[PDB]
Amino acid sequence: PMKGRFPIRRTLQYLSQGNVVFKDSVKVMTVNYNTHGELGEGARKFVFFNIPQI
Amino acid sequence: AGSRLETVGSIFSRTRDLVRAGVLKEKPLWFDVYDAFPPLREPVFQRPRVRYGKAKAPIQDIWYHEDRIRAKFYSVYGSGQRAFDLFNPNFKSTCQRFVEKYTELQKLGETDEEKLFVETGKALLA
Amino acid sequence: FNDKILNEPLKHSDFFNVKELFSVRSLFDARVHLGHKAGCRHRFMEPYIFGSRLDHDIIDLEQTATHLQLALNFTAHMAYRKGIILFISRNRQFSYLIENMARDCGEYAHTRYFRGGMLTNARLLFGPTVRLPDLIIFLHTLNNIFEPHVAVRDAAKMNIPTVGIVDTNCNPCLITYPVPGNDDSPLAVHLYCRLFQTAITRAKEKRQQVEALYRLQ
Amino acid sequence: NEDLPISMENPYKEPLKKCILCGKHVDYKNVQLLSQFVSPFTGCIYGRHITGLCGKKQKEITKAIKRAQIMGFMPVTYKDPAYLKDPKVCNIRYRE
Amino acid sequence: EDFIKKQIEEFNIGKRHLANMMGEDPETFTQEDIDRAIAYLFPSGLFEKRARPVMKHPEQIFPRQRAIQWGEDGRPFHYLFYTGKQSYYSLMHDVYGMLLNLEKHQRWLI
Amino acid sequence: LGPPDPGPCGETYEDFDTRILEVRNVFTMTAKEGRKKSIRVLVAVGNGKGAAGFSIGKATDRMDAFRKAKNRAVHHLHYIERYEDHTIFHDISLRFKRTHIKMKKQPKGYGLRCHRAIITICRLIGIKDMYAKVSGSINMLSLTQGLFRGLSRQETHQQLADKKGLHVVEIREECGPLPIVVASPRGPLRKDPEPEDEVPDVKLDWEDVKTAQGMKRSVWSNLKRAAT
Amino acid sequence: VESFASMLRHSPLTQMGPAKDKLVIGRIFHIVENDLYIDFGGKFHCVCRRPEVDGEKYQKGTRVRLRLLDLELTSRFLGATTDTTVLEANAVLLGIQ
Ligand SMILES: [Zn+2]
Ligand SMILES: [Zn+2]
Repeated sequence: PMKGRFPIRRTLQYLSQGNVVFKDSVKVMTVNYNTHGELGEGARKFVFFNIPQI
Repeated sequence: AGSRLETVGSIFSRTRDLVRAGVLKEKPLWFDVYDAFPPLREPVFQRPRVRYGKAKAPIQDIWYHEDRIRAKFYSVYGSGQRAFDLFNPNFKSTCQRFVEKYTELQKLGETDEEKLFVETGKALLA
Repeated sequence: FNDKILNEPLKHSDFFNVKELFSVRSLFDARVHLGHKAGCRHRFMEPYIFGSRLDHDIIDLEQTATHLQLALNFTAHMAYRKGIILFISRNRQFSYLIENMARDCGEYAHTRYFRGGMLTNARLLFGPTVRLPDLIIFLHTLNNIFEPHVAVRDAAKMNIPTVGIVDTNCNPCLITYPVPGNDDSPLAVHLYCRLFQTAITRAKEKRQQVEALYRLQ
Repeated sequence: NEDLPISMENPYKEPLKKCILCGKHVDYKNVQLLSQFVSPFTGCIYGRHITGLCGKKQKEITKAIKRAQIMGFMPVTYKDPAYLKDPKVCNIRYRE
Repeated sequence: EDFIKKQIEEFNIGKRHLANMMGEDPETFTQEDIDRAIAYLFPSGLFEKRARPVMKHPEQIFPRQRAIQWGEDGRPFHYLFYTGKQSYYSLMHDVYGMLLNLEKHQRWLI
Repeated sequence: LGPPDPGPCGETYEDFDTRILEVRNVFTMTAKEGRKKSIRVLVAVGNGKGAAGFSIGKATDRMDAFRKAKNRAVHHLHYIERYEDHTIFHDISLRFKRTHIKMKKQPKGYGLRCHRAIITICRLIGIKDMYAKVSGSINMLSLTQGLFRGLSRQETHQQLADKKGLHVVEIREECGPLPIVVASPRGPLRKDPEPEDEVPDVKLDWEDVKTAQGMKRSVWSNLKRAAT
Repeated sequence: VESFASMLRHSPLTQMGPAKDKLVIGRIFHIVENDLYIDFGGKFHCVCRRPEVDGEKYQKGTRVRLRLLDLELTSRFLGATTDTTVLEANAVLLGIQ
């Protein structure tokens, strides 16, 4: 099987299951967060799972 | 004549499915008895593993309030000062009599350990 | 033609007054809760064992009494249906007592050297149409050598409701109705034997009474 | 209810035993103690199985013995005859 | 077990025949008459104590097959059947009990 | 071949059907007899409806070994909890010693895409069609043992519902959105829903992704197979 | 009706406390040609041969004294997942009463 942790993160189908489609305006998408800081669970989960979809 | 699958699981479900499919034409007489009063744990086969890593057992050492008293008694004085019987229930030997006199004095005294121990010793000598 | 035998006994809990045959105080008087050391203790025997007294395991008498009630009710219901019981023992500590008890009881026993598979190949070794043992009661699950007896293996291969007093070495998971508790003291063995004898006798008496009641028709 | 086990510090147990020199401070000048662990036939240092010392204590004892042998505070190939009055410390197998 | 009874009946019929037909009219003729008959009207021309014509009680010559210890419904009558050789184990248990009792109080065959 | 023989008192085992699987001629030298022409066989007997089971019977003969294996199988009848005789409960991803088993739940009329030995085993058990990727080495004995172990270790629907409590919700594509419960608890009912934690940790296989995305390509991908 | 722990809190094996160097009485239930199946109520039992004093007197149903030297007597060895248990005590003897 896949040699990763969360294989569902990269399966095409899971990526196509998205919905958000940025309009023809935004040019750059910068993101930054602290991983050791557990307070930022939302940003961590986002950068981990939704970045492939975006 | 039947099956002899032992390293599979429980014999209850085995007999159940054998009677359902039609293998065991004659229903075993003990089926109803086992169904009326089942055990607390189904006899399922379990390979005898070993505690390798940090796995420990849930059993611990039992202790009572009289354990420390008896330890102090054995430390102060010598061994038992009476031919213990242990044949009749709740036998009253020298150590047991001392523990009883202590529990009568401590607890139910609220003072100190040395004074009450000396009092119990004097009572025993009496 | 008597279908009431499959409904009358299996209806009320402790039909033959199972809980009254023994007593919690009578069982504690034998110090059955005692056990071997933690090292000798088995892994699967941990849930049934309570604590330890300076590396001396103690077994909660409540679970043992419940298992004993269950096993006694099972044996009584089996005797009500006329069945064979097989006693096993090899420690050679109370073989004479177990033999005398088997003589007193209306069943058979075998507490001697068990040859290589006498129940598995009973077709050729024993007679072709032999009433195989419908129940097993272990008096000393641990034989002379630190090795689990083959009786449990033959039972699992023959599907027989196994009974016995499991110690802190065997695998209760392999036995159907295990009974944790001591298996070395003399008073405990005597009490267990007397309880089994009384249970068998009372079950036979109740069976005879129910047969007479049926015949009253 | 009032008879459940308690989380005590394991009573009925005696503290661990000690060697013949635990709560002490060895010194390279104590020729008597240094030679006590030496045979008067070949100057061999008794081992741990018979002597019964700990790792650190035995290491320090043998280091002091070696220092005394090198510097010149103890005979190497034999035991100091001027300090023979020593009780039976080690279990001298020879001579019974 | 039925074979044993059949052979016993056959031997009885043969004895009755050898008694009535032959001159030896008394049915109580011992084995000496049979031996004389074998020596005379049966010159085996051999010397084997086994192959020679030996027609006597079948139980004395046959390895009797133990009958069914139990009739119908199973349930062996003996309380020591699963121990193999019930007689030997019963004798051993009796000897052990006798020894225990006598302790509490305080050539062979082939 | 013919069915197994009955028992002494009865037990009409003629209903079951025998099916020899493999044959092997073993040559083992001895002290004087030389290379012993020993034969080892693994036969599987069983008509269906869950009643089945494998066995082994090695000997220096043919019919004797066959009947010995048949008797052993008769004395070793395995049962497999099934749900609607057509497909297995759920998929299994086992690793028996050195034989991998990657099964996939498929509907009726799909076809038997598995080892011929596995095809015969399913025909004897009752399963009609079910996909299975015979990964790893191809060891008949070990593969069959692993398949039997997997079939014996399966979580049914009724037992799972009784343990957890929640009902079996499903949205079949063949039928309409109307959900039909397959199993219900035997007493209680967990009023609270399952912890719907998205992006779970389900270690799926790369073959699943290759089949879903159609990326798999070879000279023997999904070609037409024989009939029957 | 007393609970299970209530009886264990006031039992002989628990009331005596430890098990090392004690004065306890015993009794015999079976006599051997030389050994003596001494008993004192508990888990296992003990054995001993005919001593000097009261040699021929220690018959079936007599009374003896024990010292309690590990009721179980068990030790773990190197090449053995299980500990080599003895299931006996064999404590030191003294006399009658
Ligand atoms: Zn044990
Ligand atoms: Zn040291």
